[PDB]
Amino acid sequence: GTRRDFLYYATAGAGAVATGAAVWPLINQMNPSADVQALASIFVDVSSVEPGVQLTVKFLGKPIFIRRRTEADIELGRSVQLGQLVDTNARNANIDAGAEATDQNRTLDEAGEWLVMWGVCTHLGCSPIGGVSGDFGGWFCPCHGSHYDSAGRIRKGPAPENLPIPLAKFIDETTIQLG
Amino acid sequence: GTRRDFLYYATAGAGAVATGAAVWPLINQMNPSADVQALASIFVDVSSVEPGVQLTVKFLGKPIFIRRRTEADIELGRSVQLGQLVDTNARNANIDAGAEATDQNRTLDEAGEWLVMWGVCTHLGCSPIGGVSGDFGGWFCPCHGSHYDSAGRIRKGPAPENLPIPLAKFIDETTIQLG
Amino acid sequence: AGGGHVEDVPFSFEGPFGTFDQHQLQRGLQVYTEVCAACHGMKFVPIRSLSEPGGPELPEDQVRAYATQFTVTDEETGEDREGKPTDHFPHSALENAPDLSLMAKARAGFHGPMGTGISQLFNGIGGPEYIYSVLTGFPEEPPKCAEGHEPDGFYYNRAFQNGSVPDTCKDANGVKTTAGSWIAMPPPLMDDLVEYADGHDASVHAMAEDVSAFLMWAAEPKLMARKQAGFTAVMFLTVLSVLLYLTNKRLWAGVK
Amino acid sequence: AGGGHVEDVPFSFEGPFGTFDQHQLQRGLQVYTEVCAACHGMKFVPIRSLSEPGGPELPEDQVRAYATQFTVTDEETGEDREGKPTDHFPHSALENAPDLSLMAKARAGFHGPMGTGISQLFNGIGGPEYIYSVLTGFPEEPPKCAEGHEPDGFYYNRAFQNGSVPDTCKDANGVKTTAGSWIAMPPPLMDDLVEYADGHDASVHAMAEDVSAFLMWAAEPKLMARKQAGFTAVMFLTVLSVLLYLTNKRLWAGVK
Amino acid sequence: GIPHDHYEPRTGIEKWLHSRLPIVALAYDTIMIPTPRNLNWMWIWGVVLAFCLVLQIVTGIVLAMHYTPHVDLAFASVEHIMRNVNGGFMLRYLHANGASLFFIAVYLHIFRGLYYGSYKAPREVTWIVGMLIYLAMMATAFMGYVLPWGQMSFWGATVITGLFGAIPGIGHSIQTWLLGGPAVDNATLNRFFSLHYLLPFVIAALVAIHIWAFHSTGNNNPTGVEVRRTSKAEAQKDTVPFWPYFIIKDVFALAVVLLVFFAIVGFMPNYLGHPDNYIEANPLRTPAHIVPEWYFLPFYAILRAFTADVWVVQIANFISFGIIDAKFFGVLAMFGAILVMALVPWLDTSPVRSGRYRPMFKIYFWLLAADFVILTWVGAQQTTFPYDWISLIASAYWFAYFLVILPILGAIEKPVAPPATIEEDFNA
Amino acid sequence: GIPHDHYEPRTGIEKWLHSRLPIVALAYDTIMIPTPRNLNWMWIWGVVLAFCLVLQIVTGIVLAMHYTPHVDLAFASVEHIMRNVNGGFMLRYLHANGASLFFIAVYLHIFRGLYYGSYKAPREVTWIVGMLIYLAMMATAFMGYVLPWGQMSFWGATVITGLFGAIPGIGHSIQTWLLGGPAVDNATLNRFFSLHYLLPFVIAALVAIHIWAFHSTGNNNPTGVEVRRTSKAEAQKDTVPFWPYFIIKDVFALAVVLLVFFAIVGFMPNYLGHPDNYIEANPLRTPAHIVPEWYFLPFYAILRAFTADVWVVQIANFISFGIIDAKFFGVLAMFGAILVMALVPWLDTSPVRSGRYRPMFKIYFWLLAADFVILTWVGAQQTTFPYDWISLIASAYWFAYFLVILPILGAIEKPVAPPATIEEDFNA
Ligand code: HEM
Ligand code: HEM
Ligand code: HEM
Ligand code: HEM
Ligand code: HEM
Ligand SMILES: C/C=C(C)/C=C/C=C/[C@H](OC)[C@@H](C)[C@@H](OC)[C@@H](C)CCc1oc2c(O)c(OC)cc(OC)c2c(=O)c1C
Ligand SMILES: C/C=C(C)/C=C/C=C/[C@H](OC)[C@@H](C)[C@@H](OC)[C@@H](C)CCc1oc2c(O)c(OC)cc(OC)c2c(=O)c1C
Ligand code: FES
Ligand code: FES
Repeated sequence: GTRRDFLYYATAGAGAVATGAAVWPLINQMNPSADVQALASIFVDVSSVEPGVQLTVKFLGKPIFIRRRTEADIELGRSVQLGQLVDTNARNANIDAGAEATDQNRTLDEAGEWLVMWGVCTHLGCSPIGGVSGDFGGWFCPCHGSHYDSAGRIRKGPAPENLPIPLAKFIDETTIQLG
Repeated sequence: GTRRDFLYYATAGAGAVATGAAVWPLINQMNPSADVQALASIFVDVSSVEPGVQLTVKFLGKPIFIRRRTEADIELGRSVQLGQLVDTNARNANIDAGAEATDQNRTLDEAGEWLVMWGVCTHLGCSPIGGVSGDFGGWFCPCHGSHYDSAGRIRKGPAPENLPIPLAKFIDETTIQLG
Repeated sequence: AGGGHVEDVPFSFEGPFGTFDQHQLQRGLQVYTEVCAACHGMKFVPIRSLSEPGGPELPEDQVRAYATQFTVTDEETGEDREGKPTDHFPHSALENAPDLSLMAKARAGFHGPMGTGISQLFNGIGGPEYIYSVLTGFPEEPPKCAEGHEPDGFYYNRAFQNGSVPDTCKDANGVKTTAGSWIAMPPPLMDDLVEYADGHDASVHAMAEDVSAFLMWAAEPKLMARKQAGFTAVMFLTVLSVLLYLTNKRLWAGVK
Repeated sequence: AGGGHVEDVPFSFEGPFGTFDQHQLQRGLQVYTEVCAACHGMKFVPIRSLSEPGGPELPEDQVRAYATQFTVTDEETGEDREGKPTDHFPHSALENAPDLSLMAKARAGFHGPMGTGISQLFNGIGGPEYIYSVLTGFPEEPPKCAEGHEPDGFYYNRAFQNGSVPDTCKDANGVKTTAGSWIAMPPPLMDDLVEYADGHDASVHAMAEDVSAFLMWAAEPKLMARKQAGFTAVMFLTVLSVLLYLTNKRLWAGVK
Repeated sequence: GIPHDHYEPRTGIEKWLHSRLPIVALAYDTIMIPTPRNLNWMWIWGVVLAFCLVLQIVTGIVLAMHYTPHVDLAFASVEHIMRNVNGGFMLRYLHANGASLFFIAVYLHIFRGLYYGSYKAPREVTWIVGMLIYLAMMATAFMGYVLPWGQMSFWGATVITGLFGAIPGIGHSIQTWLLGGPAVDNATLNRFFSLHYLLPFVIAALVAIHIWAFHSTGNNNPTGVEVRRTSKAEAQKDTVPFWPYFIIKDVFALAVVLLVFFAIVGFMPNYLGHPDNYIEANPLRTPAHIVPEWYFLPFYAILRAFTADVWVVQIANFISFGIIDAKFFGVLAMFGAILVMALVPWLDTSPVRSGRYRPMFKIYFWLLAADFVILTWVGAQQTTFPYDWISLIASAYWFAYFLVILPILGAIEKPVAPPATIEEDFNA
Repeated sequence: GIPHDHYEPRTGIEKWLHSRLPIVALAYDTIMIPTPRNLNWMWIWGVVLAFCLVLQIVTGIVLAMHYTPHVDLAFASVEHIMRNVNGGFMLRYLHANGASLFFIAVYLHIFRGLYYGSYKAPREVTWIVGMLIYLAMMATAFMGYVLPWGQMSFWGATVITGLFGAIPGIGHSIQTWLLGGPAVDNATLNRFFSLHYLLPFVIAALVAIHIWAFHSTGNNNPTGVEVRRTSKAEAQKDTVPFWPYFIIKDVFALAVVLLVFFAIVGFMPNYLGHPDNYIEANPLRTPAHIVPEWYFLPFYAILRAFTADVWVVQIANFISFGIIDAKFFGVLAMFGAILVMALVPWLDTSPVRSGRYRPMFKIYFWLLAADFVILTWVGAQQTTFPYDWISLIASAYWFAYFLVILPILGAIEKPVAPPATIEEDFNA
């Protein structure tokens, strides 16, 4: 053969390497800016949160729900058999990744009064309407019809998982610290 | 002839009329919006203005100079024959429009102490340098080399007129009101 | 959900030849200033538009005077001052009171029949009509249903639709049985709460009808301009069409 | 117009293989904080960049601690608070003190010879070197010329060029005779005004040299990134060129 | 490839210009192309689309001159364009309803194609290029709507970037990249502005090739019978020069359309839009009545028909070991509803071009048409019964029509007698 | 018009695609056009320009995704693109020096043309279109520079919109309209953003026609002799197919250029710019050292040579009853310096194409070249003596060259013997 057929490759080759090195940064520039990535954590004051009230707060640009549940609210949460849930995973970042969607496992406390979760429907993103609304006494996502129950578990609609619980924890008697 | 040759004109004509009605608003939208045209007048505090000092203030987005002149400054202004100046009009909005570029005609007081003019070079727009600079003990426009004298008269360069004096007047012992 | 009843009011401006009533707007402006303004802002409405033609059309001296009644914070200085007419009405005073700037456009009062939007095509969106109803919609007595189960702090409204409703007023499926629901806005009006210079009646009916025409204009200032623009475009094109038609007809004539 | 003298310091970052000195920047940051910061701000520099690689590179806990000294006004609340490292250094405290964010870039210290800019091509734009000079350019005594005719509130500076000069130091045509001119910035440095932890000398010479390297970085944080990017681009292309060359040569070979 | 006559330099300026750059020549051959004598009103949508693309672009540049793409000023900026900018209030509304007219036109244009076999060979490229244009149009129309930064703007921005979150595996990445962050925020609004600007020029470029393609294939007529290509003589029997015969027809039609269009823009500029977008964007509340833009409704209906509990969704979810669940199925169902339409040239096996001569086809076609209208209508109702059902059957009939019905009719159906020439049909 | 063979469908995909839309065909005839065998390194600037236009446009869209056109955020926004955006610091610098390379290229490109008579018939259209492209380039390059909103940005914005204020009568209107107000403010910045975006697509469109024009005229060589058009045989003797002979030569050149370009962007990104633009725009101060962008210097020199006290200015002012004074003269002088160059096809009366064979021309040409460099150099000095003189003589020689010298050399000068064929020259 020839070593000329090699050159016409070592060339076209080095070319394609440059073109790539060019294209990459033109793509990567769209990824999060050094400042968007610098976002950290926040602290929320739950002094006024009366039971039966939901507190909506902004964190990382998405809404975060903080409901202090009623007895009625906790009743139903605890009366659902795990296998009647559509999603079985707790989707809770505080507990193990394999935990089970048991109301008891979706609250911050043992009394299961403090439900803290991302008010971000898992279907496509809307913030589901609260106020003990929907078909399961939870939240209703108006975008495509997803219903969540009093523990924030998906129970009907396109949504595939339960509303996630973000790293949260009470750092004193009246303050939770998300993130 | 024909009345068909008329129609092919009454048509192409009505056409050109619409196209115009279209093109106009597309051009007119660039003219000053209702928010810019609402700009009115302002009041300036000349308390601290020591003689030999220039106060630069914004008004209508352009800078407005307020110099309290020294004796030296008024000396030279008065020592020039109108026929020696390039621009002969006072360009003073307070006095008559046909006034003459005599230092006395370009100051607000009779003492010739208060020189109030637009710090907008008449050549192309820059704000000429102050603090007695230039070759006529006035202002120097760094953009294209125009020199103005202690009375703000053009004496050299591309600038064709003297810095204009805007409607101004003392409304008390320490406050001038431009516009 | 949220598809309820709204009182069709025959506003002067509804219609292709409709036009604002320079005096209504004026009255309305008084109601907004003496009642609404207390809680609701109008942050997108420059006070000087009060002078602009096709609206309340007050003379600059008044407008300049009016604007004085606001305590604006100057952007350059940072310190407070008198309000110039080049300033925008302030924000809503009451933090949960919505801005009324665009409010006449951000609400529908006529929702199509079969959900076919044919009711809106013939009656307009009904935004002013809706705001009208919300004002003239506070009845003296709650629906028998809510007796005793009324949320404290809210008030029943015969037109408001997105409010909370007592458990006792939802039927077998959750749907509410009452025509309206509970707002957080205590009924604003009450006969002659405002006294119009010329004595024109201050019945909660009229006042509400006026602040509406005003709020309509606050939101759509170029309404008349737009409509005049409409006409013109239609004439230009009704002619250009007829002509273009003949030119067409009398051209294919030499083929078919 | 203008154009003066600037001390050509041999900075570590000057050069195609130049790199910031992690410690200089660290020291410089201390000088900026303990001296300059008093009047100058750095409003385009996010405090958290102190952590970012290729610069001072302080650990987050420190940076987080540092950011605490500043009293920022939170945009959402409106009320003041401790400074987070996600905050930008404050604005200049002293209203007529320029921002130092971009100073080493907004200044030239090497002006071409015949006005040909060939002096800048071989020495850089000398911004850090100019800031250096302005700091180490406050002599104790004005030039005998201005004796008594010293504008008040100003200080002579051997490097500063855009300041005012006494009538007595202008020659026959107006041109100043003094190497420098009159600044409004009272000489800020004076030997050992700052105590570096490791004892490193705090001679006004060193301090000024350090705050410069820091001020250089404050303005050009991706200096190193840019240069690495440079090399890469040059290798890719020095190779692709040689290859494209041969491909060319060994192709026209079949013609000429 | 029809037989006509080419450019002949007349004046001197023409002979001069011609020997250097034949811009005049080519523009002539383009404006004089022979086109079928029979062409009903359904052939005017191609022009209404061209005009819209131009209307949108100029009113756009103009609006971009006053709009600021930044979350804190964006909404305000548009209200300013409305109240201050000279005639802004009417330019804004023209750009907005321009999108609506743009789609009403592209659908009428599309269905015209489905019925007359305008996608059937040799016009298979015209169709795919047109199909790309369609995709671009929506992508654009979407980003535009995000700009005012209202309630619909913000959440539609949230939901549409969400569709890429549905993609298995890479999905979370594709989404973070589109958003430039962890949520729809300024970084998003800003990049959307830059792209909303850029896309229309890309569309324009395709429209050039779209035109080039049908120009180098000859137009189609309601007959499906091509123009006789064997002699300038009989070719002229089937045709008529584009200019002025059809430009006047088209411009005339374009005037009547615009007549109605301005009637809308002047008298009911807000009819076709959503009142909730006059509400500033709120990151913590999703409007209870959030509904898509009418021209998106049908594909929206299809996406939400497929919920967790749909038999076929269930089966797929099963045989996919979970990967294809309800969410991602609706995404695939929607995009697929479009991809299926892009393949019509290869699913409609009947060799008869115009469906005017396919008595069986005519029926499934009008059902498709009724389905699209129904689909659109459903997108606007809640997800409760019987809408969930109606939506399901409708989505079903859509794929039914392209994937099963058309392939079958191709083999079954007994075609009717199509005129032997355009000529004989025109004279009729 | 050079004799050559054509594309023919080989594969099936090619025969399928060809009978529908010959995109492959046309792309072939374009990439295979026969071009003169002799073509020195001065013919590579056409490509370097194409590349720059693309480089500028992509890095532009990218930058537009992060920049906010609003006076209060505009400058900050660019510093953000520098410190936060992933690789922004290097994209910003690329766009900025991209402008420089773009001009260094267009000037080398232009002078190449002036010397070889590339503007002389039949290439007269290539020239005018290229001339329009040149005007657009500056208009663009200007608006771009305004966007960072620094000191030079603000004042250059003030001064350039000022040139329209110079136009007698209408001038104050033309200016208020450009500014959207009584001063360069936000309204201006905002509309400039929208136009800076739009113009490049217009340039792109012209470059299409620029290419189309020289493609349908055949390239020019350093000889001025055309390619023999009488036989595929002798045509091939003078030519060589563009691809791959010249694409490799051009791409190779383009690599060496880019090598140096990246060296600049990486190591001295700020060399070619003005330090004062890292100072936020100040409406109340004009930087003492305000100087234009280097690529504008020459036309800037010419404008400020003509002051109130220049003999012609006065003669002019006199005869023109005041109307044409010093200010408006400089404006006319500058724009005229460009308009004069656009007319070269009708001022250079010598019928000899390449100036390689015009011994008398060669001297005035290199003076023109030296004048342009001098002109550039002067724009950067103060208006004091002797610069005011140098600038004057220089501006003078510019018009001298196009308005007098070229027309005269046409009649005087004794030409040299140009090779009879490109072949004879190549072989040499
Ligand atoms: C070592 C810390 C400091 C550094 C590096 C520094 C640097 C500078 C620089 C480079 C300039 C501008 C020179 C130019 O325009 O070319 C300047 C101006 C100024 N500085 Fe500082 N400075 C420092 C400390 C201070 C302090 C402590 C004050 C306040 C007491 C101060 C007040 C000013 C003022 C008022 C100006 C304006 C002077 C003028 O332009 O006339 N500086 N400084
Ligand atoms: C493919 C043609 C285009 C379509 C279908 C389109 C559609 C739209 C839509 C649906 C909106 C939102 C309506 C609203 O304002 O509520 C919009 C907004 C906007 N578009 Fe376009 N657009 C097109 C081309 C352009 C172009 C070429 C530009 C840039 C030159 C542009 C600039 C804008 C701007 C600035 C806005 C925001 C202001 C506004 O709300 O109108 N558009 N566009
Ligand atoms: C930018 C929007 C569009 C414009 C401006 C446009 C324009 C045109 C024009 C002028 C024609 C010729 C006249 C006619 O027969 O109607 C045409 C034909 C056609 N277009 Fe479009 N079109 C657009 C979008 C589309 C879309 C979305 C499709 C569907 C994918 C499409 C498919 C076709 C087809 C199949 C034809 C028939 C061509 C023939 O008869 O050979 N076009 N288009
Ligand atoms: C957007 C920048 C431009 C691009 C992309 C462009 C591109 C080209 C290309 C690719 C060629 C052929 C290769 C070559 O000769 O280098 C060319 C030739 C030419 N260009 Fe340009 N050009 C540009 C601007 C200009 C300008 C500003 C002028 C003069 C005002 C001009 C005048 C010419 C002429 C006279 C030719 C020779 C054509 C012939 O031989 O018939 N071009 N240009
Ligand atoms: C004709 C090719 C182009 C040229 C010659 C050009 C030139 C320029 C120049 C000289 C600047 C100032 C750069 C600086 O020194 O900071 C600039 C800035 C900018 N250009 Fe372009 N530009 C071009 C195309 C584009 C395109 C297609 C876009 C997309 C809209 C664009 C967007 C921008 C933006 C957003 C800025 C401001 C931020 C910055 O780059 O500093 N440019 N452009
Ligand atoms: C840079 C990023 C880009 C280019 C992203 C491009 C995506 C492009 C697609 O077009 C190709 C896409 C617009 C197209 O999908 C085929 C549409 C029919 C999407 C349909 C659509 O609209 C909605 C909408 O408008 C809303 O408003 C309030 C709200 C919505 O939920 C509540 C939806 C929605 O749920 C869906 C499915
Ligand atoms: C909406 C569209 C608009 C407004 C288009 C405007 C286009 C304008 C022209 O293009 C035709 C223009 C760029 C071109 O004239 C041929 C240049 C040679 C102008 C040269 C130019 O630059 C300056 C400059 O850059 C400055 O900044 C620091 C400051 C300046 O004063 C000192 C100037 C200046 O005095 C001149 C003459
Ligand atoms: S995003 Fe919640 S139902 Fe779709
Ligand atoms: S604008 Fe002042 S000298 Fe030209």
